[PDB]
Amino acid sequence: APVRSLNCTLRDSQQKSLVMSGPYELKALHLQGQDMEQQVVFSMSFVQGEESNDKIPVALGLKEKNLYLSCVLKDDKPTLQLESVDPKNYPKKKMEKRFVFNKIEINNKLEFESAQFPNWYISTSQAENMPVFLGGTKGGQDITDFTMQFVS
Ligand SMILES: CCOc1cccc(C(=O)Nc2nnn(C)n2)c1
Repeated sequence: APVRSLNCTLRDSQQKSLVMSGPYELKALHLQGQDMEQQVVFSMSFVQGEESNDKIPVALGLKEKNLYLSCVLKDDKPTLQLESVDPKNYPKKKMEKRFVFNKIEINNKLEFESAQFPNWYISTSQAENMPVFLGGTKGGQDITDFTMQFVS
């Protein structure tokens, strides 16, 4: 059948919101009130992959855009990018591995591990207005925990 998708927003555990802030750029900042329309709406697709009760493979597309979060090596490091795709072919159930995150539910928060790069996570910085990135530990000063808000 089709792939199933939900519209949502994400906020880091410090309650920073995610925004598009440059051609292919995702940054995190403290947002409230009028400025909250600026936040990125995701289409979270439930994709093929290894699954358990608390670990669910997803893709993260930007709502009604042919753009996906993806994990690739750049200058020899696992990095997070926004990657364009052929809009005729996406989303699909069998997303390529660079697009797949393991959505992990621990203590009422979510972590998004790269399926391609084990123990690399979607991360934010403590500082305002810095890139969303792929970080190689769910420990330390960088933030790896999120909450999801369901959108109409
Ligand atoms: C040397 C700059 O490298 C880049 C290039 C492009 C964007 C970014 C960024 O700020 N955030 C980002 N990029 N993709 N995702 C997803 N999140 C960083």
